[PDB]
Amino acid sequence: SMNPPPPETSNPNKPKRQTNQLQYLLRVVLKTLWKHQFAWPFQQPVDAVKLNLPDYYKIIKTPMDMGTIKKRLENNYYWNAQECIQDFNTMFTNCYIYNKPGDDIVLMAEALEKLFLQKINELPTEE
Ligand SMILES: Cc1cc(Nc2ccccc2C)n2cnnc2n1
Repeated sequence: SMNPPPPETSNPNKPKRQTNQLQYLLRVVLKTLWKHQFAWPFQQPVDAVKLNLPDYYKIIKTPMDMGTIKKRLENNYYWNAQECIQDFNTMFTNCYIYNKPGDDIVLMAEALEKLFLQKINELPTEE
């Protein structure tokens, strides 16, 4: 029923890159999803105490959220775009696994994921 420590967002010994694909993931992908009217439940780690979800972290072992992704992008945490893309997909998948079809939170994730898929379809060529 307790919250775990958050996912890692800083590690000075992890090698980093600044690339046009990662720039796109922040400037287009993250920004598009973040400003959406369904973003709010996804803008920070799931607070299982606040939301009375005592079994959430019993079930979900790789938590992920856009707050974490935002910090990772803004802090240059990643080596490549696929790392970041995986974080988004983990976020959506966690939601789908924990909840039931047609749940409000699932419909919200589905709408964000539709936008996500469109932007990723348009992922720029590597410079
Ligand atoms: C990503 C996510 C969020 C929530 N609940 C929620 C609702 C409103 C505001 C904040 C939060 C964290 N979830 C509830 N069950 N799975 C969930 N997944």
